Amino acid sequence: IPPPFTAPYAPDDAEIAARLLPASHLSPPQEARIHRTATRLIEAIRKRRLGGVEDMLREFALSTKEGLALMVLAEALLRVPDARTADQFIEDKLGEGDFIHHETKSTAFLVNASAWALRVIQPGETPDGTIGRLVKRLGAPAVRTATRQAMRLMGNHFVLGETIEQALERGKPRSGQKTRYSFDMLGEGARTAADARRYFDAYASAIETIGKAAGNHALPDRPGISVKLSALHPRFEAISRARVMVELVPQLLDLAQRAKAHDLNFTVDAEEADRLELSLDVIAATLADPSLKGWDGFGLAIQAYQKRASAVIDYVDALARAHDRKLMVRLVKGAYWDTEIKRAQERGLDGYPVFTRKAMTDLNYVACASKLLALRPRIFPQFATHNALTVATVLEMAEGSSGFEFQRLHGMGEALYEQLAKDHADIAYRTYAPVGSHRDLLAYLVRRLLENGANSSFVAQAADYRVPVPALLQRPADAIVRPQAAAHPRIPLPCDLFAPERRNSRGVEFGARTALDQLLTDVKAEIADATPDQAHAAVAAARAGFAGWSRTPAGIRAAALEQAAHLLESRSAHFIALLQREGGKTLDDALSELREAADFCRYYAAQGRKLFGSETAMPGPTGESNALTMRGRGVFVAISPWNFPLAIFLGQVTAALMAGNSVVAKPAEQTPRIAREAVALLHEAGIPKSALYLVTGDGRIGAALTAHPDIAGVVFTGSTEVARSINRALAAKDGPIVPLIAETGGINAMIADATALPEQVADDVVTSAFRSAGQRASALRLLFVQEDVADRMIEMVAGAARELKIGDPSDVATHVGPVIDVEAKQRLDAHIARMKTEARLHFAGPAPEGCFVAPHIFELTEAGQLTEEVFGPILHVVRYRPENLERVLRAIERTGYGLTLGVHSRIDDSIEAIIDRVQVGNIYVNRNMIGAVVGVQPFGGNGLSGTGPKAGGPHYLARFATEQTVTINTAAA
Amino acid sequence: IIDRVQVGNIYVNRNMIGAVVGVQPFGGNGLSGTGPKAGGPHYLARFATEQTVTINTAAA
Ligand SMILES: Cc1cc2c(cc1C)N(C[C@H](O)[C@H](O)[C@H](O)COP(=O)(O)OP(=O)(O)OC[C@H]1O[C@@H](n3cnc4c(N)ncnc43)[C@H](O)[C@@H]1O)c1[nH]c(=O)[nH]c(=O)c1N2
Ligand code: PRO
Ligand code: PRO
Ligand code: PRO
Ligand code: PRO
Ligand code: PRO
Ligand code: PRO
Repeated sequence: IPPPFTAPYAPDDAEIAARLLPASHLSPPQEARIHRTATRLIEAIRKRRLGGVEDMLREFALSTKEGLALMVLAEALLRVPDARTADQFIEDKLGEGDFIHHETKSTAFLVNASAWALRVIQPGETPDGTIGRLVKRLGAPAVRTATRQAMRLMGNHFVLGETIEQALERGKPRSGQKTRYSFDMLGEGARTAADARRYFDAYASAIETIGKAAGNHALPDRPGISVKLSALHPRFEAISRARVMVELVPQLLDLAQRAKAHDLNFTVDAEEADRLELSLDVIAATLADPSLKGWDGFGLAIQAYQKRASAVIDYVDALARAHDRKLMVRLVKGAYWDTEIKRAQERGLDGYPVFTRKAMTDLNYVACASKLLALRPRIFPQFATHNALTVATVLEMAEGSSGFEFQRLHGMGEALYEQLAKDHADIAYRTYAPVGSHRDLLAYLVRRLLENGANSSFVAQAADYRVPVPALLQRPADAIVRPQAAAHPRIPLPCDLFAPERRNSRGVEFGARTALDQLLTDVKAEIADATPDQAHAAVAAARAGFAGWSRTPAGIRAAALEQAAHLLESRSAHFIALLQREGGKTLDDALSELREAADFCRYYAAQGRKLFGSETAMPGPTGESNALTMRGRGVFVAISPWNFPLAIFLGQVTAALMAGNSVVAKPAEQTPRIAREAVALLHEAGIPKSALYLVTGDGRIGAALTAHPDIAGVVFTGSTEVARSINRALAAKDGPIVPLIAETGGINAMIADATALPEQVADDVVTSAFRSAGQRASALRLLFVQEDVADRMIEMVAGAARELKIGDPSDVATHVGPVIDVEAKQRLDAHIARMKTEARLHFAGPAPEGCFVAPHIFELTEAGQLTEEVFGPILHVVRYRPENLERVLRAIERTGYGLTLGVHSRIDDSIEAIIDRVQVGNIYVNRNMIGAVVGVQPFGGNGLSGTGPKAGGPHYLARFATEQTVTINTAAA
Repeated sequence: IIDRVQVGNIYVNRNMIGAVVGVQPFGGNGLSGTGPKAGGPHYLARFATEQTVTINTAAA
């Protein structure tokens, strides 16, 4: 038995290309046969009458969003009982008006079949929505034609139903016949326990349907089924490995046994790169069961676009050797390329787990295919591709043998593989059809549309007559030529995302067991109050250090911040441990705050050089110079919260310091130890002792600091009430009117309409409301959801919220740590008890013994029932009618807050109408509302949410400074 | 003198009056006021509030 798979996550592309490039060399007569095969295949592709997705996209010059909208509308129209009824609709209503209504209803239909029944259309309606913009661009008649073509595609290439039973009934062959295709089951990412059971039953149900229609031939000439591990477990993630191995393995085994009893091909699909190791763990434990001996149909997909692909092949082979099994192994290039790039950047990884040049994937795919062909007969390879060149090359390397197959998706590669079958009679290819229910269509269509709409896609190019046939025949090695060119030149490494402005902080990929274990190990390996006199002395000492710090050159202040960033990341294990023990933060939140703290230092340093590093020359008359500068104001008092006790503490403090002010810093009572370490670190990084003082204690000590007549400003993050009293104590003084910078939370809403993917809304609602136990100023408090999808969305949020593990934040599996202290928990439980008597309850999770509040979900009759920011894991939901979006926006305006706002919608015109109407500081569209990144999402809002300027943005530092104009009459010279 | 004082408008070897818009941004600190300087590049922003719009474009 091989040890648990653990290859390097993102090794260097050049070293890989240095081996693959010389080894790709094929002999001249080999390459000529490849050229001819692929030419004949492409000529058949260009024969041209069954259309495809890519054909529809190209014909009407549709974006992927527009393709999606029409295919969803098409699916809804196909399920209207009377075809003549759908035709009347297409002619008389579609494109005439009600554009957003048609897009909303047809999408709601996928989760709520009763949502749509076929109002009346007034003429002259402004064409908005995805459909309306399509009508303005192409004209209503072309939209009707494109919709009719989408209906043919949806009916011919998908096997769908309102439930899996209906899909399987529709995809059933005539009694006594074998199915002419294998089942690529729709379904991914269970969000709820019921989801995981439902997909399990769909798979078991599908295995019986194809089992009964399987023929009398032996493998490989029998139908197959494809399943996703993420569909079978609601927290399929590396940090939940322990429950995954206990719960998922028996499930996958049960389905594998049912597959074996019909002698089927049973294939585990390959998903995102951070699930690779977990999937192999689950697959290894499942294959190990002796009940699966004597059956040759078990297998998995392997993604060639991963640098680890070749090692996965070795691992799978040693598995088959160790258990004396035969496996069927599918080689694909990979369906998640864009996701892997984005994820690596967001996560600050030291590289990409995938190649970044298409030819490198194509090169690695052929190398992996050659490796798999040599592992026959123990490995039966399945080459799933619609690339005529890839097919031609793989066929040549097999040298005319058997013991393998090609694979395609229904609606793609048909002309390719028919021609291959004509020219080489012994070639087998497996055709999969997508099979599933409407509630799984949207998520699937999104991914399918990305590959078909891609410019680099082979099937898209081989069908565009503008692309000459010889262009599609360039061999991958000839496009790369040299190893140093393996990486794509226009995609920086995550560490270079902000170059040359500044460096980026490093993150950790939790789906790489070596990385997660090293971090867990490092972290495991790791104050009297101030009298009013000592706080008074602190101001006086900061006041005395101001002059020298103010006149220290900006580049030296900036160097100190950059060295502070260096020390934070070098000592990340220490601060993470402090964030877990003192802050109560889970490991993902602690790492993220540590990164944010370093990001604040480097960002304010770079801004600091631009702003205070040199003077701005003003135009003016000759004989006279005019120069504008900015300089420190004096002593800033910085008051910081307990919920970001390191990053907001350091953002506020280093901003004031960078602008040339000395600082007296008063941390939250609950988290002084992290603040002491941070202050000590800034001193060590070069902040003079006289420029920065820490004063710990109560709100009376915070009041004494902000009431002190010698301070030049206050930077404060906390509650509205305390900011007002600070503001009043400042206004009460007879001295100068000094700046107050305040961020004071929000009652943050999210608006989700029926065009949004309900499983993405659910993910983002669960994250935004319950991550960090809701102890974030940015957290989602109030979800507005359109009534046609409200039931499904609320139930999915509740089921997902139920799978959150609440407990000790040091345990790797914890999703929800404790709230900060007993007093906070008491405030939250009081609001929970009040909401139970006042509003509908949807979920009240079980809290472990101790200082914990569990996720809660309440539904309100009106938004007005929620009158306070409640700083915990407590979501409130209002369902609304689409014609009442104005009442939603008025409710959001009525709270007086304006920090974050989430918008989930496919419809650009709706998104824009919301953005135009609200004043909220941070609007997040089709993603969660939390974790603003320094210099990426400048963070902060208005109204009762605070004053600005936004932290982590280009207007922040100036507010800590005052301007100076120097005008010199130079005429004497 | 310039290094020592915090005064908003320093006029060297000329009179101290008649600031020109966009040439001598006018305004100071302490009991002379809050800023930002009138007729300079930091004035208009203070009358405004910032907005960040973050769109997950990956669906496209
Ligand atoms: C029967 C069957 C079953 C499956 C799959 C396909 C089929 C036919 N796939 C999908 C597969 O991985 C792939 O996305 C499509 O088949 C298209 O790839 P081709 O070889 O057809 O075409 P094509 O040759 O046009 O290749 C496209 C691929 O190149 C890669 N690519 C594009 N740009 C790149 C760049 N700049 N740098 C590096 N690489 C780049 C991407 O992987 C992209 O998908 C899959 N996928 C998966 O991840 N898990 C799975 O289990 C399956 N299962
Ligand atoms: O996609 C993932 O890996 C995690 C698992 C549950 C939610 N997101
Ligand atoms: O905004 C804050 O940081 C505190 C925490 C609970 C209430 N206000
Ligand atoms: O964006 C977030 O979630 C936190 C809250 C204050 C700023 N950063
Ligand atoms: O406090 C402010 O807003 C001014 C504007 C420019 C410099 N500081
Ligand atoms: O510069 C001056 O003389 C006047 C005083 C206020 C602004 N303009
Ligand atoms: O009051 C201020 O200074 C903020 C900063 C940019 C817009 N207004």
